[PDB]
Amino acid sequence: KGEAIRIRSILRSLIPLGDLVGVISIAFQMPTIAKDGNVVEPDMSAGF
Amino acid sequence: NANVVVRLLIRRPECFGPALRGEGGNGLLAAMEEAIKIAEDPSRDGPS
Amino acid sequence: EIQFLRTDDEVVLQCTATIHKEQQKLCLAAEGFGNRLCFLESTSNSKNVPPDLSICTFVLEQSLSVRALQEMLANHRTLLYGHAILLRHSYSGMYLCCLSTSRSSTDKLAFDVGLQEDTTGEACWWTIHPASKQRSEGEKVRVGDDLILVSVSSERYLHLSYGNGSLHVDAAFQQTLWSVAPISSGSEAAQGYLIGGDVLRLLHGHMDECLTVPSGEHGEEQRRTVHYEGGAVSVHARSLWRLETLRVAWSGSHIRWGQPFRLRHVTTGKYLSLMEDKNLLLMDKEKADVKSTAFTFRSSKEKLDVGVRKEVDGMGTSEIKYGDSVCYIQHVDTGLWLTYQSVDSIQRKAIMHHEGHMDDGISLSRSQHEESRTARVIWSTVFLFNRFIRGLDA
Amino acid sequence: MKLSQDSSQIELLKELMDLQKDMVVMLLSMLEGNVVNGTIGKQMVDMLVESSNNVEMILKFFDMFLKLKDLTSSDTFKEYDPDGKGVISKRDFHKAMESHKHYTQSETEFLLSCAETDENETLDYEEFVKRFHEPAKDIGFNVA
Amino acid sequence: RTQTGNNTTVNIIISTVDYLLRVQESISDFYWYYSGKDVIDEQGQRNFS
Repeated sequence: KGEAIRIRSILRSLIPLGDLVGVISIAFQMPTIAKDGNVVEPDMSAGF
Repeated sequence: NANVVVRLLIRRPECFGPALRGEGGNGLLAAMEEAIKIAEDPSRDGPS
Repeated sequence: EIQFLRTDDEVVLQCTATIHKEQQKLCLAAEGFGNRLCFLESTSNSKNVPPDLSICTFVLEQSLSVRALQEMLANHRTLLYGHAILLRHSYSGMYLCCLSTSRSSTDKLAFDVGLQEDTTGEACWWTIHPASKQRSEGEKVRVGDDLILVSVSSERYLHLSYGNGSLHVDAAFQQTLWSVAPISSGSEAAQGYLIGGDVLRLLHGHMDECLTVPSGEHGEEQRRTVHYEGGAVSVHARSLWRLETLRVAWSGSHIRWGQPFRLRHVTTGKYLSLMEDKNLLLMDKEKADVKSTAFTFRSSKEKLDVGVRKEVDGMGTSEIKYGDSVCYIQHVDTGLWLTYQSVDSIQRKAIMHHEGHMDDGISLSRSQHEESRTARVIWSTVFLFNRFIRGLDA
Repeated sequence: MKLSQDSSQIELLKELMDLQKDMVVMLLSMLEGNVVNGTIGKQMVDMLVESSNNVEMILKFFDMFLKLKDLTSSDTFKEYDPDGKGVISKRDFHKAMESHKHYTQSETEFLLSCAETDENETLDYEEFVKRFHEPAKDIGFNVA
Repeated sequence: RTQTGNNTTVNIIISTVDYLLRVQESISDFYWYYSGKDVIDEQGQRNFS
């Protein structure tokens, strides 16, 4: 269907594939156990 | 519904944001990298 | 009464700019040979710089309704709003389309607008939309109106890129008003009569000497001079001259007595003009001024003029006839008449004189479309090859 | 051309022809009280020449049934179909089409397609004519 | 057509033909929709009616 084909063309024009690949390439931070014995939590409402 | 929504979204390109301006836009990847930097910086993420 | 845009009528797409707080009038242009990319040519500076409307004129082949055209794509009509149109570039014969390629200039979503040989694809077709709120989809399309065109394939409006220092035509989501100006009507045109933009040869007298520049000797210093030459010179690109009117709108109208125009040498790209010392000299587009370049025809050698008359906004009466009619060349302001120096293949100099001869009458012969297109190709190729050679030498 | 071929669209076809009759009635109320060389007549002639092809096709469509009634009234039709029940074979109908010699192959095949037949490959001319000829009569008179 | 007494006059005659133009545009579009299909469904038939 030409309508759907051109919709996909518009979507690809709006979003390059490289940006999507790079966003997945970005990694987030590991909550880590501390010296005392407590695992420090980065915010769930802040950050990746 | 999807066709109408995407036509309105592309007719008003300003809905996308500063990343997807198309004119002088750093891109989605750069936008999320600068947003991560905002997240580490307290003054730029928080009300301060 | 009111004229309406119809199919097979030759028009130009017109847009206006706002550069440094003034309205600059820019026509859409594209060259068939070489690159297909479209550009804009200034028409506001018509007095200082001649606009080249030859590559700017366009012809509308078909105006189908949207869904009927969709059924086409799955498998003189008056223009109506909400109809995708097929625009064919008059000179090249190719069709305006959305190239889907981007120069990565100021917008990654934008697609360059060029010319496509084949008619297939939604890029060739362009829907017309009423930019004026008085106009509604389904109303008749006026000849004088502002229209916004949307690409059927890319759904991107025909846009003017203010962002770049050099204005560019582009396919973007942003709108721009385009005004359509009728250049000529094919059906209304009558055979054998002079029209605007036609390529013709200024053959003189029974001796059949045509007004021409010297033979190609790789020297513009020789080529700029003009003279009367006869013989085999008749069938060559040198003898071809093209008539361009000062008036942009309805430029394809029938040419009448006493109407100023600009005679252009198609091969050299230079315009016929006059020096202050009363001699004819070819001289460049950029520095070709309106007063010197302009010439007019008169029915008789009789000196008194027709004065000032009303310019019709249409095809007009067909006065000048190819062959039968005898024309006299005269300057627009100085009123000097084109004369031969009577210097004794013939190589008689073309001179300008206060009174002139008794025998200064000239006839006109229509040039074949094939030869005209070939001469334009020759000029557009020699220019590119000259700049190439200059770059290699540098 | 489309509704006539299908047997299930005869009611919509009749509604359409009633609409055709009404529009022609309005077009005649246009001309009521018109002088010679009137602007009204000039404009309607311009309208007709603008819509020339559709007018031609409509006129041919009407003329098919106008000639069909005459062919049915003709005696050669009775000599091909002597019986009173009037269920002529499609084969005999086609040979009658070309025996009439006023009907070209295109008109013959169009009438074949528009004609409705039972499992016996046979059609009834009485049903055919009452379905098509009588509706066309008054609209064709209005156009004339 | 002309309300001579009233300060403002409205052309019901023109508005009627405007509505007729819109309805004929809709009918033509609905025809173009049912152009591809071999047979018209009962829904489309009632809409046509």
